[PDB]
Amino acid sequence: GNPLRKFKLVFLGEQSVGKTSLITRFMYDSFDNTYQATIGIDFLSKTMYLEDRTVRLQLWDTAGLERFRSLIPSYIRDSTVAVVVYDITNLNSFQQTSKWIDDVRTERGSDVIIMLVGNKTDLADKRQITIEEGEQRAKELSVMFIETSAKTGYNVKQLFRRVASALP
Amino acid sequence: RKHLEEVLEMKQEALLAAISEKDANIALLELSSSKKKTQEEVAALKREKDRLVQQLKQQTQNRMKLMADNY
Ligand SMILES: Nc1nc2c(ncn2[C@@H]2O[C@H](COP(=O)(O)OP(=O)(O)OP(=O)(O)O)[C@@H](O)[C@H]2O)c(=O)[nH]1
Ligand SMILES: [Mg+2]
Repeated sequence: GNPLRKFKLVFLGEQSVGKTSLITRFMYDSFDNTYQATIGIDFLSKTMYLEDRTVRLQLWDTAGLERFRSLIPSYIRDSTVAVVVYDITNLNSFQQTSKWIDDVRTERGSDVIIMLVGNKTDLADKRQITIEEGEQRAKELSVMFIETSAKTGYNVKQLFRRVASALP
Repeated sequence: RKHLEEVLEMKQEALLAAISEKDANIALLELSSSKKKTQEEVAALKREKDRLVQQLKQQTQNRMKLMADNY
């Protein structure tokens, strides 16, 4: 009965941080233990219902493997939302989110919503970045922030709900 | 090479919009899919969406093959 709008979300981050696993958990309420790297870019979608609005979330799931890197600016430009993912056990993946976010702004400027995601919170014994450092980095780059575990499902639904509530 | 890149970019842009609009149309019909006729249209649009997504993947492989040449 409500108006329906589409919004495209691009998932960005170093290889193996869990971009696809977050999507698989949201789309299929499942988790795959065996790593299957994304070859190029994949498309998935889901409808979300909100008070007085319906949104069709369209997801560009991009590869972290370096050979596909030059294909990614096209999908950033195509998207109004960027989900930049790192791995809380992997300091380099966190540092690189500054580069990912800078590339988003190269393609979109301020005309974009950015969610920084620290994934794999279930690997608590191997954590290399505190939740505080992630929260402060996001505030410094003026982006949203959340920590998740695609493996346990922790905060995965909240990630997409918070993004959907931020849309126009 | 810069010229080939402009050509491939424009073709991909057409394809991304077609995928997104095909998917948007699926989402619209799914809202009120309370009929045998509606799910049949939904099934057909889903076939068309998969076909477009498959074209994009193949265009992507072609794009990387043509970038790996000498200019
Ligand atoms: N413990 C734990 N492992 C995870 C989690 N998320 C992903 N993994 C594992 O990490 C590996 C990489 O996951 P992917 O979802 O394929 O990562 P990706 O970012 O999509 O990787 P690329 O597409 O190659 O860029 C897989 O083995 C997953 O099972 C998580 O939340 N917790
Ligand atoms: Mg992936």
